[PDB]
Amino acid sequence: FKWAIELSGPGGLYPVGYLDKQVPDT
Amino acid sequence: VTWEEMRDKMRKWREENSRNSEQIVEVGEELINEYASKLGDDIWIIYEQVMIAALDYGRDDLALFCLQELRRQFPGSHRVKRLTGMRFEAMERYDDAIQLYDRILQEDPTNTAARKRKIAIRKAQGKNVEAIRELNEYLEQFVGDQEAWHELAELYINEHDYAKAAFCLEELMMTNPHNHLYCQQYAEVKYTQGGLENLELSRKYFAQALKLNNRNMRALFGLYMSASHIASNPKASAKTKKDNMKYASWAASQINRAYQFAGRSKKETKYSLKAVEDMLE
Amino acid sequence: GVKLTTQAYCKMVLHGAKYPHCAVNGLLVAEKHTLFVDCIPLFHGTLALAPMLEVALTLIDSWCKDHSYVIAGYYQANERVKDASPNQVAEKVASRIAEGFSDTALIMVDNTKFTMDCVAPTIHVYEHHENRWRCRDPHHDYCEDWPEAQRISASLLDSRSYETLVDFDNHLDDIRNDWTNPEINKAVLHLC
Repeated sequence: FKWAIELSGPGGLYPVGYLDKQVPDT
Repeated sequence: VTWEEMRDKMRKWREENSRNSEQIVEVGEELINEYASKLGDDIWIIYEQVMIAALDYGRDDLALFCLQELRRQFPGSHRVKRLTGMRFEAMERYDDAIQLYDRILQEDPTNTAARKRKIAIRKAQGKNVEAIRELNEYLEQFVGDQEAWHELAELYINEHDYAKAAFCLEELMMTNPHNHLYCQQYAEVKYTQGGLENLELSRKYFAQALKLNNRNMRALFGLYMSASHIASNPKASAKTKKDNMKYASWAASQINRAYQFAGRSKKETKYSLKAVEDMLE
Repeated sequence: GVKLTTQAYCKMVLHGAKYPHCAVNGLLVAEKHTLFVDCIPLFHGTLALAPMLEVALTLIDSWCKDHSYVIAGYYQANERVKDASPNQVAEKVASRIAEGFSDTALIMVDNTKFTMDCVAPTIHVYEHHENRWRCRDPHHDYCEDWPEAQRISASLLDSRSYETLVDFDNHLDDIRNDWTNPEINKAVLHLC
């Protein structure tokens, strides 16, 4: 792909409901 | 062309939040000048839009007229107070607007309009970080406001914290399962966020959006391109490779069909053929 | 050395007027001091999304190489009045398009100077040198015929042709809306 541009990168309280750690609780 | 027709057109243009300020301000001016007394209080909600359009249109001359009429009709009204706040913000008068919103909040704490207007002021001033923080704090008391939720997601997309934006779009879909626009936007955000571990989610949600609406051809070729990117990725397993190749072939067939329909609908040069010339590549 | 046609400037003003409240972007195509023969718009409002930009760029490349042009510039008009610096999206898109041809340079519509007649050149052209993007000389001449661009932009805006203008996003909404928008092209030809 000759136009596969990436727009991610820098990610900068935390928004309510957010939790960064990927927890395996099930 | 009767006043009922433009009244219904304005009602439709208000039910779905359009921003064609020129057209709506023209129709509203015609309604409030020619057929102002032809109908009752139903023009009063119009008197809201008409001024907002004015602030969007820049024609401030009738903004004062509408504001004065509303204030003389509705003294001490929180809605008219927010409307005055927008009038002040139209000329970047921010300190007085902030003071007015603080007065509204101290008069009524459960009001939600003042917080939204003050964070709009903050985001107009360019302080994106503090605007995001203010929205996060505001949601802590008003979890479930879909409009503020989508606005926070849009702000995060603009600032490029795609994880938080994806999370907000996920909870928005939690709120509204049946809106395909949210599914399409979340698929786009997830595709932009990362690689295969997110490309799978992006393609699944693109397929979900297609199922919820067959005409969202945007999401159609979004799914096509996501499948193509999954195919081109070396980390894709052989079974995943053939599965995404099948998905891409199906999507390409649907794209050729859609552009053939685009062809039979209009009558001009076959750019759609040129378009599928891209797909064959 | 960046040169764009007067129709490119009128398309700039047309797309800016079509969605005044939403930041817009798009590309400018030229044939192989480069002269940007034509332009094309794409999307508005949210601009940081990748998939639409990728599908767009692919379609631009296909359409241009089928008809001998090549994409050679990127334009983006921001939402804020007091904002005139490129964002991450504009910088990365300009870097990626410039990978093909080094003559490709970014342009941004400075909305602060956006007026009815466009008294001063709204576009600011940024070049990539020393791995950094920086603006050119503002005093330089940008359009090929400045009075012609002024008059055609004023006529098009006063004729309410901005509502009829169609960008790539409307094509995404419905293909029946022509994304090649030759209507503004014939209006430009008639005005000239």
